Amino acid sequence: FLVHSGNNFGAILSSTNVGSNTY
Amino acid sequence: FLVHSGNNFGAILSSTNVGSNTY
Amino acid sequence: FLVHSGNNFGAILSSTNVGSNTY
Amino acid sequence: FLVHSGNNFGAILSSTNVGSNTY
Amino acid sequence: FLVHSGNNFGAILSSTNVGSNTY
Amino acid sequence: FLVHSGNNFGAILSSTNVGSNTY
Amino acid sequence: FLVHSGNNFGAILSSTNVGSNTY
Amino acid sequence: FLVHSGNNFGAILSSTNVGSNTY
Amino acid sequence: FLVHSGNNFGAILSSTNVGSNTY
Amino acid sequence: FLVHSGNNFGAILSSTNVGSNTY
Amino acid sequence: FLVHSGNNFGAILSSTNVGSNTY
Amino acid sequence: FLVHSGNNFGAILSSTNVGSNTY
Amino acid sequence: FLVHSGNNFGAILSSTNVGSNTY
Amino acid sequence: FLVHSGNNFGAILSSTNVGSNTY
Amino acid sequence: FLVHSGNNFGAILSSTNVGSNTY
Amino acid sequence: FLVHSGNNFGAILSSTNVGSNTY
Amino acid sequence: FLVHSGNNFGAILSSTNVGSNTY
Amino acid sequence: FLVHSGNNFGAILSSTNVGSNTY
Repeated sequence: FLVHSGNNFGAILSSTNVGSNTY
Repeated sequence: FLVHSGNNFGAILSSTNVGSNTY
Repeated sequence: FLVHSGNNFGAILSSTNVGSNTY
Repeated sequence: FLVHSGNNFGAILSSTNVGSNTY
Repeated sequence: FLVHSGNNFGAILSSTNVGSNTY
Repeated sequence: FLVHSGNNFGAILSSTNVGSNTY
Repeated sequence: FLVHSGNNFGAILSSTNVGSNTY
Repeated sequence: FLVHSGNNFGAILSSTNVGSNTY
Repeated sequence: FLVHSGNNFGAILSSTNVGSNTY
Repeated sequence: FLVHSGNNFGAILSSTNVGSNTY
Repeated sequence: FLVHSGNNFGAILSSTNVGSNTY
Repeated sequence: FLVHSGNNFGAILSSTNVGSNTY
Repeated sequence: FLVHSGNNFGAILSSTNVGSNTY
Repeated sequence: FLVHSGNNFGAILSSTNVGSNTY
Repeated sequence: FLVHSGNNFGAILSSTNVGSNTY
Repeated sequence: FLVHSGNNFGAILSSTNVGSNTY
Repeated sequence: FLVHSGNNFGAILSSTNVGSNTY
Repeated sequence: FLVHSGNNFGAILSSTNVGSNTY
């Protein structure tokens, strides 16, 4: 698994998920 | 598992999760 | 498991979790 | 398990958790 | 288990936990 | 278990815990 | 400006205003 | 500016205003 | 500016204003 | 500026204002 | 500036103002 | 500036102002 | 002999065996 | 012989065996 | 012989055996 | 012989055996 | 013979055997 | 013979056997 984020100026986000029964 | 974040100026976040029965 | 965060200027965060029955 | 945080200027945090029955 | 934090200027924190029945 | 903190200038903290029945 | 990201709402009943509102 | 990230609300009943509001 | 990150609210009843509010 | 990070609220009843408020 | 990090509130009833407030 | 870190409040009833307040 | 009379079940999720069983 | 009369169950989650059982 | 009369159960989570059982 | 009459259970979590049991 | 009449249980967590039991 | 009448239990946590038991 990998996530990464280069230089920005403003709002950013990552709600990435995995798995079952998240409900 | 890996996460990482380069230079920024402003709001950023990562709610990445994994696993079951999160409900 | 790994997390890491390079130079920034402002708000950042990581609510990354794993496991079951989080409810 | 590992966590780490390079030079910053401002607010940062990590609420990373693992385990079950967090409720 | 490991945690670590390099030079900063301002607010930082780590509420990382593990274990069950946290309630 | 390990925790550690390099040179800083300002507020930092670690509420890292482990174990059950924390309630 | 606002964000409403990443929510998981497992169950809701008889409720008002559970989401991002402004102005 | 605000964020509403990462919430898990397992159950809610008979409630008002459970999310990000402004101005 | 504010953040509402990482919350887990297991159960809530008959309540007002459980989330990030401003101005 | 404020943060509301990492909370776990297991159960709440008949309550007002359980989250980050400002101005 | 303030932080509201890491709280675990197991149970709450009939209460006011349990979280980070300012100005 | 203030912090509200690491609290565990097992049970609370009929209460006011249990968290970080300022100005 | 048994009876299962008069029930009102407002909401149910992810459940087993909510009704009259025997032998 | 048994009875299961008059119940009102407002909300239920992730549960086993909420009703009249015998032998 | 038993009775299970008149119950009001406002909310229930993650529970076993909340009702009339015998033999 | 037993009775389970008149109960009001406002909220319950993570519990076993909250009702009338016999033999 | 027994009775379980008139109870009001406002909140309960993580509990066993809160009701009328026999033989 | 026994009675369990009139109880008001405002809050209970992590408990065993709070009600009328016999034989």
